Amino acid sequence: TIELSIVIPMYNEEDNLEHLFARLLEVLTPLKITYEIICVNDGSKDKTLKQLIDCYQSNRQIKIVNLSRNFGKEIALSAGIDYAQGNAVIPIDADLQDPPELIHELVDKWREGYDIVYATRRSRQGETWVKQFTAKMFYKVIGRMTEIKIPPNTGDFRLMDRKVVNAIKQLPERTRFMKGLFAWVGYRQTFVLFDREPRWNYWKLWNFALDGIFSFSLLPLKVWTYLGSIISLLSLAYASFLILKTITLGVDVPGYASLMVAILFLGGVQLISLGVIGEYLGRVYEEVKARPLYLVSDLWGLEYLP
Amino acid sequence: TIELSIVIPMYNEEDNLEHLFARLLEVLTPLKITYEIICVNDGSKDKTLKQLIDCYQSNRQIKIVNLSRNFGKEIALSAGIDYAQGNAVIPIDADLQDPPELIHELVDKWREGYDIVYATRRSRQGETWVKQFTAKMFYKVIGRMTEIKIPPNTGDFRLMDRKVVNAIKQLPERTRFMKGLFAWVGYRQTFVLFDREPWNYWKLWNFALDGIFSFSLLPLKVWTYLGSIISLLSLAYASFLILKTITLGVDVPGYASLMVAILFLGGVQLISLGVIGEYLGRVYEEVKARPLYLVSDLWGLEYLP
Amino acid sequence: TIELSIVIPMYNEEDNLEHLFARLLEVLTPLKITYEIICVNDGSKDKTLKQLIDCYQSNRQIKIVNLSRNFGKEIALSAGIDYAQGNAVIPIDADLQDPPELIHELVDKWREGYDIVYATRRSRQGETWVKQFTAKMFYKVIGRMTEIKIPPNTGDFRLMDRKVVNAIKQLPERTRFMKGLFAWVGYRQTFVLFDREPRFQGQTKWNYWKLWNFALDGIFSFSLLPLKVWTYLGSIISLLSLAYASFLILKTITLGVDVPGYASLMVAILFLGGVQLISLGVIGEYLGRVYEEVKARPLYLVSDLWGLEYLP
Amino acid sequence: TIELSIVIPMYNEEDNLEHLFARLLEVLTPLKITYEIICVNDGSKDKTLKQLIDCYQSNRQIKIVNLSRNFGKEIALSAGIDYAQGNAVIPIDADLQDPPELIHELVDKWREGYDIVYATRRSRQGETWVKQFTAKMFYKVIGRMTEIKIPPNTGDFRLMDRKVVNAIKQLPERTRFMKGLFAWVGYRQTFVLFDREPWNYWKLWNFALDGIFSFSLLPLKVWTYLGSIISLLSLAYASFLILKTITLGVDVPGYASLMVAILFLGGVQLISLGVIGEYLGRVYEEVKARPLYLVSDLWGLEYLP
Ligand SMILES: O=c1ccn([C@@H]2O[C@H](COP(=O)(O)OP(=O)(O)O[C@H]3O[C@H](CO)[C@@H](O)[C@H](O)[C@H]3O)[C@@H](O)[C@H]2O)c(=O)[nH]1
Ligand SMILES: O=c1ccn([C@@H]2O[C@H](COP(=O)(O)OP(=O)(O)O[C@H]3O[C@H](CO)[C@@H](O)[C@H](O)[C@H]3O)[C@@H](O)[C@H]2O)c(=O)[nH]1
Ligand SMILES: O=c1ccn([C@@H]2O[C@H](COP(=O)(O)OP(=O)(O)O[C@H]3O[C@H](CO)[C@@H](O)[C@H](O)[C@H]3O)[C@@H](O)[C@H]2O)c(=O)[nH]1
Ligand SMILES: O=c1ccn([C@@H]2O[C@H](COP(=O)(O)OP(=O)(O)O)[C@@H](O)[C@H]2O)c(=O)[nH]1
Ligand SMILES: [Mg+2]
Ligand SMILES: [Mg+2]
Ligand SMILES: [Mg+2]
Ligand SMILES: [Mg+2]
Repeated sequence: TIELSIVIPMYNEEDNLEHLFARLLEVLTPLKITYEIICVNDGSKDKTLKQLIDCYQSNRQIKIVNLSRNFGKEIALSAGIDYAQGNAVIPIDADLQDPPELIHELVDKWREGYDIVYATRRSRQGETWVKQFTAKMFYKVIGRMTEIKIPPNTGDFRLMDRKVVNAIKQLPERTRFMKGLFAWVGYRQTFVLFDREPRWNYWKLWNFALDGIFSFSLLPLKVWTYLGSIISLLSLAYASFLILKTITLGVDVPGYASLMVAILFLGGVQLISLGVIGEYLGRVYEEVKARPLYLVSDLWGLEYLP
Repeated sequence: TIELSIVIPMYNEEDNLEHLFARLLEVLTPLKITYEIICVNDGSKDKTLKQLIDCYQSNRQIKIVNLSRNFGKEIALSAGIDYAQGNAVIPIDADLQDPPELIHELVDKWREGYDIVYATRRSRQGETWVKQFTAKMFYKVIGRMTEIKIPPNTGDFRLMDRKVVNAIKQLPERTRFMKGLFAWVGYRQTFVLFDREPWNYWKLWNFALDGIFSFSLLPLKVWTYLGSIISLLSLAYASFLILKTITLGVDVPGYASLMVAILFLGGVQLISLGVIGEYLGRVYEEVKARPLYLVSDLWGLEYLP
Repeated sequence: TIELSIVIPMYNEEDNLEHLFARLLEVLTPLKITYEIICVNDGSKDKTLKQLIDCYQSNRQIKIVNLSRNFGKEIALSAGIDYAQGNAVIPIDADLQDPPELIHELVDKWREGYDIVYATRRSRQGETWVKQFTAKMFYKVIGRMTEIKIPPNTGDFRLMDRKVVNAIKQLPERTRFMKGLFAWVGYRQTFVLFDREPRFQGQTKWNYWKLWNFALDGIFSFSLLPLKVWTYLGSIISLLSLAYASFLILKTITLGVDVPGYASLMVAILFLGGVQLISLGVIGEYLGRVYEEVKARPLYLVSDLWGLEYLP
Repeated sequence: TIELSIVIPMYNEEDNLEHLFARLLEVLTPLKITYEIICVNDGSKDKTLKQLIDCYQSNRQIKIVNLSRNFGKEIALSAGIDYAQGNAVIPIDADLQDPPELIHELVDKWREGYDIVYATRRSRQGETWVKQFTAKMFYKVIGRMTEIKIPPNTGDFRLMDRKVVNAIKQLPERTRFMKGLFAWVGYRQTFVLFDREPWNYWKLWNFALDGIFSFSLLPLKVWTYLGSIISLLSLAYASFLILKTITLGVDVPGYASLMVAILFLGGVQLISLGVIGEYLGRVYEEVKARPLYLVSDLWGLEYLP
């Protein structure tokens, strides 16, 4: 069988093949376990596939997944995990920014009785205040969104057990927020503190933030249609107050004060409509993601359902 | 073959395992029917899983379903029912608030030919009047929402036949209102009255909102109806004001086009919202993917796969 | 094999069972084909199921589909068609509103090469003015929606070939307008004319609220034309608001601000309303796309093949 | 093993079958490969089916797909491609605007290594100002939405590898814009130039909107952003009127709270519409059910089921 599966998404990653493979063989032979290296070429434009082919010729542990197009790092990672058959699957980066020597340590934490072992950086390490505070705010928001409290400073370097991988493959979602989905499974999780070696705008970021906020939970859709419906009721109210202030207290003010009532009433009514729609939209969202109701960790006395 | 399946959602249920299992075994012994007890551990931080393991090692009727995390009582019950293989499935609470001896009566009713046998509280005694009013009103609203009239004062303590369990498992809804869903699967249903031995208010709101919105389109159909009525009234009165400006030349304030624009735009946007809501309700009904019908019996035909 | 299936939805049809079955055996026997009679008990509260059991035990051509609840006539028909294994399936009503003898003519048309044969009533003769005109208008509107232009004065009494039954079973949609669905799956279609007997031409009170519900279901559950006429009649309004809001802006800049202290109000109203109307139109277009995706009808329906095998 | 699948959608294509098949044979026989013609009769209201039947009886290479009714040219092409079992699929027209000789050239490019070989006309020539400029603008707007830059002046004459055909069949979309779908499933594409040899609003507008909307979320994402800026400006400017009315009072005539109410409610409704649009786009992405990735080649691994 295959015990470990190192998944490497690669796009324009030539000139890094030799050093990365040397480090991986250096750190994976002391483990004395049967491993595999699933390298997912994400439509590289340079001579990366040629060197990947040569490496796969030389070594029987490298397996290449060649995507038709450049789908992206997240999608290439998803393909690699889908084609990984090891008991533990470790996504790693091809630029070696996250050290591979920590893979060993990750394996140990996986053998302590854990299922997800995140690799959390010591501290931002670079990324001036402008980024640390934004990361803090986003992490607090998402931690309030979920009920599992994924660790801060988590990236795409991690260890997932076969249970975790099977659970992730059990979610048929196209709008994916990986951190939220990894929290949403909630197995025996942990994190290993690693320090990145001493060696993005707000257009690629803001889009990622919106994808995390909207494609994971209904909380933006629930907080709204709750702020609306606080107003609207406060607009239908005071619209009635204006009705009962013109009916008593004869209207000696400007002759078209009733316009205000209209501006409130329809508006408030419209908001209610929106709220209702939003609620149902959220329900439809939950229905179209088709998430499983539950995930089973272990069974005693029962075989697993098909 | 297992005849009865007692499904218990467990969460921090230590200091209750020995007593609950003792009462359940005492009740189920005189039945003389092959039974199984499925304990669904709902991601408890407490040590109930270890004692569940001990009991499963001691008693061969105990089967444990360990969930990945805490999913809630509803989802834990759904998992336990999905793993249950008995002909009749009885959800029950580990706290033993619901008397397990009532299981006797339940199975007796199941022997009369009733597919669903609810267990309903004889009364709630001199309880808080606010609950006595709110629960009654919510039950009346739900009863108007369905056409089957599910009994009131009913919790998760029920007996479901294998046909009812299979029908429920045929509903792939991820947004579930179990009371309305059990009404929707309209097999032969009855109830047994029991007296219990002598609230978040946020869950009480979220569950009510689920019951209103996660089951039917009736709230969405009474709206886009009232909204359409209000929009039509707005359009009619805007037309009246247009005619009032056109005939009699009303211009006293000297700007009676703001109100016409307000009414016309509000009515048009309200009709647009009503059409969008109608189509969104169709989308919701289609994504819920409920089966069109449900066959309770067949004569001369074999069941379709 | 089973040449013909007779699907009868049933709800409190006690005391109608004997005459219905007598007429059915009267008409179906001379056809000298192998037939089955699928009686769909739609949760009847009367003693219908017991007499159904008696007939099934004494007659081998009766099969019973007992529905758990009362799902309605349309869903009972869907269940019966789902359980019907005949090459041709004929829905029919248990109250003998439609003469079963006409079944014979239907079968004849079925042997002429037609895949759907409708049973069309020649005249209404039970609806003085309002119902016939409203039905004509509704049929014209739904035919404008549909392609094959399903004939009018028609009901659930019909015949479908096994190809048509399988094609209808190929649509996994829950919000169904079967009148339009039978036209969307176009196949060699025809219609035979029949006259309702004078014994059953009474007023048949037309519950107007149920009529309205059926009309809304048919209009809003078969096509997106209500959502496409709007998002066009609403986008025109939005455009004509943004314009003339710009015109008010240029008029106030050019012709002065003689307004009493307003026209910021009117420009704001027009601009916000038009922007929200564009937003509602975009939401409507994408919701129509979501609706079409969610319905998940097959792209095409192959009638016959030559040189190729059918796709599983 | 069929090396080539020609797909001809026909609707009322009588008096042109013999010429079409003569040209197809004169083009395909020199290729010296096993070819297979599939005639998709798109519910013709004509006697073309009889001629197709006689041709199929006489010649073995011709097979027929008869649709229930007239579905459209795109749907007929999809039906023919679904039934096509060749290693390469070449959708061609029965009218023969596209020269079948280019099939040769297309096949040649297919043997160079490319997976999709488009057949693009060099220039419109006859179209002077309106049609060519509007086509250029449409392609320019579409290109930003698409991931791979499709070539200009393209049509439905192309060669698609079995790998590309399988990838396309993996997309279960009911609202299909094939020009963008072929770009989304990017592979080794290319194009071959050729000459075609010497516009109602209810199609050239419906198709354009279908491509704009039914393919990508870009129109919905460009809005709900601009609308959000408009909402933010409305709310900020309403706050400005509030701060202007609490300072120095209200020198404007005393009915200027109407502006505040209008701006605030419009901004709140615009935020609601923006949230609804964002979640509707998420639902659209979920329901289009496009696969996350597409695998072109594998080394050391077997293709997943
Ligand atoms: O997350 C979980 C998972 C499982 N269970 C199981 O559910 C069973 C019964 O639920 P329980 O919470 O013990 O019922 P009560 O506490 O007696 O009453 C509930 O019913 C009230 C009605 O408003 C609610 O306010 C609260 O959920 C709660 O007080 C028990 O065996 C538990 O083991 C939970 O309660 N919570
Ligand atoms: O819930 C159900 C299930 C099945 N059937 C069966 O349907 C058959 C005939 O249906 P029916 O509705 O009685 O047709 P008609 O009598 O010709 O016309 C009715 O069609 C209207 C539907 O809009 C009804 O409201 C009116 O009672 C009546 O005009 C009968 O065998 C019934 O048993 C029902 O009627 N209701
Ligand atoms: O409803 C259908 C079903 C199938 N086909 C088949 O499609 C093939 C080619 O169709 P064709 O009409 O020739 O496409 P074009 O070459 O692009 O020409 C058309 O291009 C536009 C229609 O898309 C129109 O504006 C033009 O008048 C018309 O010549 C033929 O085998 C037809 O039989 C149709 O044309 N219409
Ligand atoms: O479109 C892609 C597909 C994959 N990768 C891979 O993603 C990993 C990290 O590269 P990145 O540019 O994302 O650096 P980071 O943002 O993590 O600092 C590397 O293994 C790359 O090979 C990438 O960078 N772009
Ligand atoms: Mg990097
Ligand atoms: Mg309790
Ligand atoms: Mg009747
Ligand atoms: Mg042509």
